[PDB]
Amino acid sequence: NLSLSQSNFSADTYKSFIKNLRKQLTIGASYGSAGIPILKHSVPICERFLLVDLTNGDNETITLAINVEDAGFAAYRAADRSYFFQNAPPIASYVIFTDTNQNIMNFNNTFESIEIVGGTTRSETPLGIMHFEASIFHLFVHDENYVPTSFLVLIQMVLEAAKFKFIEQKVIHSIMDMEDFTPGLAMLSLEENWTQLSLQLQASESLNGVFGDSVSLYNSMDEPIGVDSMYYPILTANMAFQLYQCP
Amino acid sequence: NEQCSPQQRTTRISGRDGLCVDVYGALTADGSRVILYPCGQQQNQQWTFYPDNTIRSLGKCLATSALSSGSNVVITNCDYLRYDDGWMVSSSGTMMNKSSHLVLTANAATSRTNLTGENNVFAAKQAWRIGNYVEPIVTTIIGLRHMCLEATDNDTNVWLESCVKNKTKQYWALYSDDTIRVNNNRNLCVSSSTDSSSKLIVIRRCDGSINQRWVFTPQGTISNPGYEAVMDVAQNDVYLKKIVLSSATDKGNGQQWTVFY
Ligand SMILES: *[C@@H]1O[C@H](CO)[C@@H](O[C@@H]2O[C@H](CO)[C@@H](O)[C@H](O)[C@H]2NC(C)=O)[C@H](O)[C@H]1NC(C)=O
Ligand SMILES: OC[C@H]1O[C@@H](O[C@H]2[C@H](O)[C@@H](O)[C@H](O)O[C@@H]2CO)[C@H](O)[C@@H](O)[C@H]1O
Ligand SMILES: *[C@@H]1O[C@H](CO)[C@@H](O)[C@H](O)[C@H]1NC(C)=O
Repeated sequence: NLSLSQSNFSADTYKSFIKNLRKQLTIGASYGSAGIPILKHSVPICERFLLVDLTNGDNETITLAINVEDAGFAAYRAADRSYFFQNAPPIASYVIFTDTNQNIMNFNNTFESIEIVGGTTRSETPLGIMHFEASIFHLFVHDENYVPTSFLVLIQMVLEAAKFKFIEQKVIHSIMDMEDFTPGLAMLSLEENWTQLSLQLQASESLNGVFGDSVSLYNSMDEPIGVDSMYYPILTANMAFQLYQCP
Repeated sequence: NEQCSPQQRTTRISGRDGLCVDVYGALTADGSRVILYPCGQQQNQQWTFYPDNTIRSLGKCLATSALSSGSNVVITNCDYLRYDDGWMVSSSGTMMNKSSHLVLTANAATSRTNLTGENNVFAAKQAWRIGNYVEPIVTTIIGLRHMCLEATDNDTNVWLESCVKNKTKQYWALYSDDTIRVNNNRNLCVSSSTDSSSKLIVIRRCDGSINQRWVFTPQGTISNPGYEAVMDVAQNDVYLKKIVLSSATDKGNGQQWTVFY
């Protein structure tokens, strides 16, 4: 399984992990005019998950199950206990972490369900190596006080970074600066719109690369930028892969 | 689902020096020419795109006026394109007549400049951003060894330095004509070599040329489509202080680049 130990967590290593994660998610990906891979769809439940291993400062590891169809966590294993989201595919139970004591968490893998249950937003949740490591611990022992916050951190640093080079580069800056950051509007707007941008960018085939509706992607100065076409470098040299939407 | 097949969309078109595609004085009549003009909210800079492969302002379709190079691009009756295949727009923003292969070109950079159908040489003056946001995108450009590009030697040269947040000369303004310009002095552009003996990439006054057109590709490269080559770090060594134009190769990571805005 693809791994990222905090004991070996440089800018170079992080980038290599994220790069490989993209590669594995984009196996059998379809391609449009934009040249940005589209994730697989109608994948049989037996082949639908990609396993990823995250190790903390104690050499203790969690194995996360990433749905290849949408690059979200369906579940994770820790020693011999596994934990599933409610909205995880119903038959996932019978396919992954089969030889463990399975639990169902009382919420969905969406940021909205996590922020509701956790009682805190992404805007007030710092990110960084120190927090990356802390989240693996808290998921390994499964202290339910911290479980929601730990997913905010890890979804953003692994999956949303895989989705967006901007987010990948936010984490890289943090690694080399040795300094934490809370996500800004730029980051959050990319997380918010990944689903919508996937639709508009695939519908854009119809109108020579022009969107059906504009998408506001904020910059680092908190100025919105309307993206209503495939001809924006902040979309094209940023979004690594996209959700299947249109045939 | 009928959200995958959107029936139309109205938006602006920006290009050379960030000026917009504009029908001269909002004139209705067939053959009324189209020009560069400073961008605004007026009805004659609004371009509505359709599955008909048409691009419409003032209820009338954008079109080339001749099979030869050098003639104006105009607006005319959409009934006259009854069995025409219309416009095609490449990934890089080259707007092309499907039949003649002529491409939307701005032979100068000033206001009221006539736009014409010319042969595609992949120049900066033949590159266009379809979209309402016409502004330059101010950004840093990160490359090999997590370093930022920086304008150096009085905005004449360019190479990699370590990313300092405040630093002025590490910021680049990305224009609608595919040009990468110095943020503090937007008359200047990132340019490939004018000298045949060098492959060195340098900073020069903008001139609508092939040397200054740059595409940020989804596969992570910075491409110059005219010269069929990409930005590369010299010998994959950032301390040589030389960025060069090279054929695309996965040998090394000097041809991999990120936009951070
Ligand atoms: C693209 O250009 C082609 C040729 O330049 C155009 O097709 C011709 O249109 C003229 C009117 O100017 C007709 O009388 C000719 O019969 C057509 N000739 C050919 C070669 O088909 C077409 O109008 C242009 N289309 C657009 C949308 O620009
Ligand atoms: O000069 C190009 C500019 O024209 C404006 O329209 C003017 C036009 O120039 C003038 O001849 C007419 O008498 O009055 C019009 C309205 O002010 C357009 O507003 C502009 O978009 C350009 O096309
Ligand atoms: C979880 O997802 C389901 C649909 O899969 C939805 O009906 C439900 O409202 C979501 N949230 C919670 C807290 O169950």
